[PDB]
Amino acid sequence: DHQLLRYLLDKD
Amino acid sequence: MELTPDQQTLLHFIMDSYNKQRMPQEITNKILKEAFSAEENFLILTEMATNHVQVLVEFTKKLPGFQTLDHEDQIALLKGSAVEAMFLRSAEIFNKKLPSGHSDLLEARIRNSGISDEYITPMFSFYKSIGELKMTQEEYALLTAIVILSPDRQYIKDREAVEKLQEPLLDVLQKLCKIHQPENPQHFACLLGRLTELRTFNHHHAEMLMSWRVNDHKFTPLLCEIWDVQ
Ligand SMILES: O=C(O)c1ccc(OC[C@H](C2CCCCC2)n2c(-c3ccc(Cl)cc3)nc3cc(F)c(F)cc32)c(F)c1
Repeated sequence: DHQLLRYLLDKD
Repeated sequence: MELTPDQQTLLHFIMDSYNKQRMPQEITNKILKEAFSAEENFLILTEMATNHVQVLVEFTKKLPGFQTLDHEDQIALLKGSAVEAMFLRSAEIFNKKLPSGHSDLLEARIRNSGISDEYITPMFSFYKSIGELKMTQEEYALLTAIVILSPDRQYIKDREAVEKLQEPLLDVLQKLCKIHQPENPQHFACLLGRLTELRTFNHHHAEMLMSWRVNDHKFTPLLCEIWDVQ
């Protein structure tokens, strides 16, 4: 469910 | 006619963001240095593809207005463009001028990398068609940003929001096409047409990885999410 992409988008 | 100060600001900002990538020389030097097995090339591919996605997310986050978009739409844009952006960057790398005989060796090395016969010819046809446009670095950067900010991507809830962000990039690209190629008034239309040709790579991108001539197809969790492989 694009968990890593979501994390990369929402970080910093 | 000429770029306005705001457009010049936009262009240098996109260029600076785009230049945070691996230098083409680094990639081609590695492939030209020595021949590797299909197994070694598969791992080289998954490493390079994982790094490309990571760099692409940082480039995308810097695109003006991207972080103002709906969060689900942000995911839809990144997921919808990641593969196309990698093939556009591969085309740029393939068409970078090298010493005599090197591009032929580079093509021969990729042709024998382990990739299936069915996918070889269409891939090089796309790289060679991109190459005929003789695109500048600024055209590649703007075209990548335009691919990412595609409003007609699947699952996008708010098209207009994406249209508004893509529009100034298209305006800068059109002006640059008129400046870099005043002799060819079709240059801009040709660039946009190549984007439609890029979309046919999504249809079989998972298969290009799964059909690699190796016994085991190990992928990173990030690549599994972006390329739709297990
Ligand atoms: O800038 C980046 O981040 C970046 C990331 C990945 C890349 O693709 C690497 C693979 C090779 C991997 C090792 C074995 C040979 C192919 N590759 C491809 C390619 C073939 C198949 C698939 Cl499925 C995807 C990409 N087309 C190429 C054309 C080039 F000029 C070139 F130098 C390498 C190329 C890349 F070019 C650039």
